[PDB]
Amino acid sequence: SLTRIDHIGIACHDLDATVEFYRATYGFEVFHTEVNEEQGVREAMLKINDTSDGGASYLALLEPTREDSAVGKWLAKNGEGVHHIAFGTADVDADAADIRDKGVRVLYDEPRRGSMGSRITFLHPKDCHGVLTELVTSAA
Amino acid sequence: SLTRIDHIGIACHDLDATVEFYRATYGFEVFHTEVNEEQGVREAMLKINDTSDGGASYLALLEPTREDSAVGKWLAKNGEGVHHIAFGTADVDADAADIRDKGVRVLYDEPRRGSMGSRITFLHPKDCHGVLTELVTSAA
Ligand SMILES: CC(C(=O)SCCNC(=O)CCNC(=O)[C@H](O)C(C)(C)COP(=O)(O)OP(=O)(O)OC[C@H]1O[C@@H](n2cnc3c(N)ncnc32)[C@H](O)[C@@H]1OP(=O)(O)O)=[N+]([O-])[O-]
Ligand SMILES: CC(C(=O)SCCNC(=O)CCNC(=O)[C@H](O)C(C)(C)COP(=O)(O)OP(=O)(O)OC[C@H]1O[C@@H](n2cnc3c(N)ncnc32)[C@H](O)[C@@H]1OP(=O)(O)O)=[N+]([O-])[O-]
Ligand SMILES: [Co+2]
Ligand SMILES: [Co+2]
Repeated sequence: SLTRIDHIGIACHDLDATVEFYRATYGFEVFHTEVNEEQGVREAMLKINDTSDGGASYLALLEPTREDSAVGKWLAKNGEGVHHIAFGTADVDADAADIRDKGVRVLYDEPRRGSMGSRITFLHPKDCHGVLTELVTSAA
Repeated sequence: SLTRIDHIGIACHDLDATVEFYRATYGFEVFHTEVNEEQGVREAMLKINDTSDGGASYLALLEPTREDSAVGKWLAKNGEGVHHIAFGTADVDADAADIRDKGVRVLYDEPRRGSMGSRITFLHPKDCHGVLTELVTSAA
């Protein structure tokens, strides 16, 4: 089952400038920074709080590594802003299989690598009332 | 200081249908339901997790009460999807005054009523890299 908000994915043109905006305005600091060449993003995770399921909630700031990527395509069309929401689970494989069985489009056959060794999948936004929705299991 | 993700504001055309989608797909149940005639919304809050600052993280599903509202204007232009993100604080008045002093546009002179007796204000999206950003203090 989905037991937390894991993160909010926020697309930006300039990761360093957007990271500085969050630090200067809210005092949020960088927890981790990772490039995912498969997904085509450079990511900075800012930890906001721990959660009651033992995990944490982050802002995931995302700059595209290339125009030909989910995030580069999205920024060109929409401008900077919220790109996706992510829910955490102890078993992304099980929860993804259960959602697939309800007729919601799951974008991967098997969960893929996300940041900090996590395993992730996505649900099609047109099946989720316009919200690109990620499911996350932490490596721990 | 901002100590949690308080909620994700998600705009929808039909609150009851979108509430049912979240229940049926993820098992999330309705924590509260409130109409805010000032803001022009009918809201359902779905609690996802408790947080390390003593608060909680919700999905706030929002259907417009009228076309002439922040959310009715937004849905007409953008379709269903994420409308805003909200951060929690023990002192929205203090934190809003500090952000005003950095030159980020605060939309209210004084925090206004949000759901469940909360006090809220908003930061202009064009000052926050495209994210409409709410600050929330719970009534408790
Ligand atoms: C590393 C990691 C991350 O989270 S990095 C995140 C970057 N990765 C991804 O986005 C991968 C999954 N995303 C996707 O495949 C794309 O978002 C979607 C499902 C494929 C869309 O694929 P498409 O090839 O169709 O692109 P397209 O723009 O045509 O999208 C088709 C339709 O989906 C809508 N759409 C696309 N992106 C969307 C988004 N981010 N939110 C809402 N709607 C979206 C879009 O508006 C269009 O509908 P519309 O005609 O009514 O406007 N991590 O650690 O968690
Ligand atoms: C009850 C409660 C709730 O949260 S209910 C939430 C509903 N309330 C609100 O949204 C009130 C605060 N919102 C606002 O005042 C509006 O979102 C904004 C700041 C005023 C925009 O006001 P405007 O009169 O200018 O409308 P307008 O569409 O012209 O907005 C002007 C610019 O802001 C952008 N914008 C508007 N809404 C946006 C949003 N939700 N996210 C991102 N950008 C947005 C929009 O794209 C446009 O830029 P663009 O030209 O590049 O596209 N609670 O308990 O927490
Ligand atoms: Co993500
Ligand atoms: Co709100």
